[PDB]
Amino acid sequence: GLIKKVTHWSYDNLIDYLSVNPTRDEVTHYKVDPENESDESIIKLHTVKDFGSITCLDYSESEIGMIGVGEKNGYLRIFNISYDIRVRAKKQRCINSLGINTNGLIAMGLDRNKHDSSLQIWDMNYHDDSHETINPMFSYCTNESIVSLKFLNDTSVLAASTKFLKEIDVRSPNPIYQHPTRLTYDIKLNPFNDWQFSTYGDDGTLAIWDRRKLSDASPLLTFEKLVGSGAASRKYMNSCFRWSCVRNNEFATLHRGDTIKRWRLGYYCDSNIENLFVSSVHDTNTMYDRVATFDYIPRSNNGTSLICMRQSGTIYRMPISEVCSKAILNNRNSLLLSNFENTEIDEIRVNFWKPEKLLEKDISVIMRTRASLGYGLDPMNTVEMIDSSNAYIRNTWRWIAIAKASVDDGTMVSGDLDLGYEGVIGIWNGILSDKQLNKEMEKIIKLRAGSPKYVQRRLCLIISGWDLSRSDYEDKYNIIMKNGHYEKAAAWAVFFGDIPKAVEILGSAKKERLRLIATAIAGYLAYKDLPGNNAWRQQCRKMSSELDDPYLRVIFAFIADNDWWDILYEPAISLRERLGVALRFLNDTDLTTFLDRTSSTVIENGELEGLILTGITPNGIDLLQSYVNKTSDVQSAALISIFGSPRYFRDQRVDEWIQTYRDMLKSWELFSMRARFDVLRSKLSRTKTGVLTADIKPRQIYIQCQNCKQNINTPRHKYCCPHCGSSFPRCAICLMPLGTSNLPFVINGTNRELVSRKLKLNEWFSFCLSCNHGMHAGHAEEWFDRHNVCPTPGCTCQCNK
Amino acid sequence: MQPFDSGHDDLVHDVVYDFYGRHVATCSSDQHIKVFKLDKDTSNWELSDSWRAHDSSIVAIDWASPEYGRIIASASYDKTVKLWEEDPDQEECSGRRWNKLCTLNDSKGSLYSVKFAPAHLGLKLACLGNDGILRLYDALEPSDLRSWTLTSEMKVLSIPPANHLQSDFCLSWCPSRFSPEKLAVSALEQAIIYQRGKDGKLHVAAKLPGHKSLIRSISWAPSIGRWYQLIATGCKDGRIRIFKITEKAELQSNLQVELLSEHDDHNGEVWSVSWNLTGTILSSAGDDGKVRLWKATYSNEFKCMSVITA
Ligand SMILES: [Zn+2]
Ligand SMILES: [Zn+2]
Ligand SMILES: [Zn+2]
Ligand SMILES: [Zn+2]
Repeated sequence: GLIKKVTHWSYDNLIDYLSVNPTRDEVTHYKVDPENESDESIIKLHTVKDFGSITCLDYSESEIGMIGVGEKNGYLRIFNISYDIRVRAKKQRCINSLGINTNGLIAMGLDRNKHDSSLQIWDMNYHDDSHETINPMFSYCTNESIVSLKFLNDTSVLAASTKFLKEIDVRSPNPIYQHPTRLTYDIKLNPFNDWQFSTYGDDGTLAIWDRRKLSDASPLLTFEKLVGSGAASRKYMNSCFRWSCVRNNEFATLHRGDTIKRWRLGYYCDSNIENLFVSSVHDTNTMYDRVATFDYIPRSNNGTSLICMRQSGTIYRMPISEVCSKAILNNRNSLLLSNFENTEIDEIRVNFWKPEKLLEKDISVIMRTRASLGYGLDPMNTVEMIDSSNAYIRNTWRWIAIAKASVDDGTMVSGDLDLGYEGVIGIWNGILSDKQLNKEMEKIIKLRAGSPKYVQRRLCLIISGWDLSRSDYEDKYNIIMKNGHYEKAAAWAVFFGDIPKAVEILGSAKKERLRLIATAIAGYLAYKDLPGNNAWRQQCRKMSSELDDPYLRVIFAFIADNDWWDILYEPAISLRERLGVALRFLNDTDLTTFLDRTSSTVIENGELEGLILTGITPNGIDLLQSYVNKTSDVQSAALISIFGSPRYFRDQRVDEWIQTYRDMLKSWELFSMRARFDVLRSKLSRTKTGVLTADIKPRQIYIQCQNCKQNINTPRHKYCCPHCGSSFPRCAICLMPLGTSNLPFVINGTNRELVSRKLKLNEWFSFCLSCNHGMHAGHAEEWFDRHNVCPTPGCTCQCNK
Repeated sequence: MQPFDSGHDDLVHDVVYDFYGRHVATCSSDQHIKVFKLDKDTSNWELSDSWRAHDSSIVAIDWASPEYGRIIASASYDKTVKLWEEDPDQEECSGRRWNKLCTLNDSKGSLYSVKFAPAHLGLKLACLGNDGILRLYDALEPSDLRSWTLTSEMKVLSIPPANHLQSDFCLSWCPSRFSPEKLAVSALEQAIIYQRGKDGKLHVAAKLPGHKSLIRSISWAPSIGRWYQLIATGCKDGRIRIFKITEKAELQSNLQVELLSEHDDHNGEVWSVSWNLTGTILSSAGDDGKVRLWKATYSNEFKCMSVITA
């Protein structure tokens, strides 16, 4: 089976193809449309039968239809598809190879005969039609067996014998070179570079050559046992190797009739001859097995399809899939896809899951949107952001707002005690003396019993934000009702024990379902004296089991079988509201057990609502580390940590989180938010004494004084040298000493508040780092709007750009 | 999946983002580097500059850290690494927007991967070609960025690979400034984690096992603050191996390697693997024409997600 791609025959987009059946009997002329992948695109045009056994085939590029077909019996038949003449040599022998040139010149490769040439080149225009034997213009290679030949140009032919590899020019009676090699079968010129050709041998060793290396001699590449064997023994061999006509430095090979390996080559010039090496091999499984030969179909946009002929002679068309070579992500969750075939690059922006929705729901874009909206700079602003647009984040930022208000108002600052951002667990579990800790806890309550540990309960109520009065309870009810959350107000009323107040609140609501729930809750007040076990209690238990709203589930589960342990163990409600009833309506014998179980749950689970219990202690840092391990939310971890991590202790994990969040803010080009984060870190590192503990950015200006040649940094309106008192170096424009505000003039350099800020910003200290010449900011802006050189005499430095 | 045509006349080999994600640089076998920018108004990828760089196919380019300027390195098959600095006082789409800085001619082999070091280690660089030699170049002179001095020169492979056998080399730095200097180096079928010892020389620190065939891509997951380092690996097999690295003679700290997961979903060769900014999404491309995204749900084990066909 032979498939031979034909160019320069069709004026349309179609590509002509020539085929030979595996029994070597007929020549079929095809026409494959490149843009249609169906099997019907292979159009059969004509079939020329009555051939004995075809050993070689060639076509003429200049004249459409002219096809030369050689045979093993010795007869070359030149005919047309789109006359018919049989020609032969003087001595009849097998035609191994055949080549028809563009200028009508026809060559012939024959077997070994001692009295005749095996490379007979002649023109058909000077052939006598009365004789079968040819009269060759040029004869070469006597007593040899030319097994492959190819026409490089209009004059030279690259012929291959059984022991040599020749290049013969018809204008000279001597071959140009004769390189001895055993890989001399099926010469294939590279369509993108005529200097590179490619033969193989009897053992299957393919070799890509260079003609300049042989002319001057090693092969440029060699592949041991890559193609089929039996080149010398068998005359009817399927070409299982094709050069790429879609792009340079590529070839395809056929292996076992199942896979096609597209070997992509790389080149380097040791400095015109390029030394080749194999860069990548791409394997494509065939659509059908038992493929003997194949050929390329070029498509648009550098596409590739392979017309394949099976062992049974069936011809089918198979596409080459677009394999992605690189899928790089982004800091904006943007995916960029590069193919191995064409040039264009695919992009999946952010604007089995969908790709866009999966990239939109990742935390790398959630953190970016939150940082754009100003997340963490003020906890009340975070709560208002979340409430206007993942409910544990709102709860932990509400607690952080409460604790920051307690610290900022001096409720925990006063005394010989820190107690700053300390959780419920640390207060309840104790830890210089027991009486000393008791009296410093007492002085906090003596600033704004019935239990063995009563002051600890008061401090835990202060930390958790659950020390509101009855009037404050009614105010909180009104505030919660004002947002439309009637269920939350009813839950808050039940939490404080005011069940009739919950009945009143859920009464006169805006929903019929809420009114039915209010009637159900109202069916308890006369029922509290009953022992129970009613069908109504079973109805309430089933309703609490089936309801989706967690607050109404709390109410219906608490009303039937009125114990507090059925409310303060679920994770549906907030831990702050759970501690609002655990510290208020429960006794100290089981409170320590509840606090221990909840702390042990939230430390290893990594819930942000555990900061009620642990605070911003090192155990809180462990909780945040588990949260980072579970969610990769380093933004919330950093903004939580900076409240107390450098101020009260020091650990490396918080430094890692701060550096990572700052690098991510730099990568999103949110430099203003990074600076706000830095000033928030510096503001929150103030201790009770007042010493900063933050690792602030170090000084970058160390001005040398001109009068004393010493450092000025070893005056809110005028800066001078501390050693001698001399002023700063003068401005280059107005010759006034720099570093002084309130100049006698107005620097009007190149909404009244912004204008005044610009005017008072124009008189600053600006200088070039290449020529070290100082200016006012407004003076430098006004000077470089008209000029491009430094204003000092004798300096040539374009400080603008 | 909106496509934009980059304009190369041949196969686009390496596409890399910058730090800010608004610039992409594409290198190809037409010996050209094209830098594209994303306008905030048009919201489309427009070409900034295209210029001829090497005498062979450019196969690896990388951006430097933005605190050192605008530097693009470029590795090609002509055994050279060229450094490209951008002068903003030149016209776009002119070929003179990016000025050449240096040529690193020390490589006796066609280079495959170049990755810049993280910014806390300096203006370093890494090289890996078909000679088995890992080369590190530092810009120790602050006045001019044209004198890049070779500092480290290891030998990943004993002998260079043969002319006719395919080979692949990939590099990956550790982007953590709270850990010693590491470099994930992939040989043909060997993956090595290096460390900078107390003597100032690179030492073999750990070896990622498995890897029955060629390694196409190595990607270190970004250090978000977690206590374990993650390395993703795409092989010539269908395997996407994710290694969990935990860190605790002449090395600062020893480190252990645990194969977290191994997935055979591609049924081909995993050509590239890449991470997100936070290391939560793993993008892998294979010979099935599919790009698969991977995430860790309910545990540390990575599970598949959206599959994008092309
Ligand atoms: Zn002085
Ligand atoms: Zn001035
Ligand atoms: Zn100057
Ligand atoms: Zn200057």
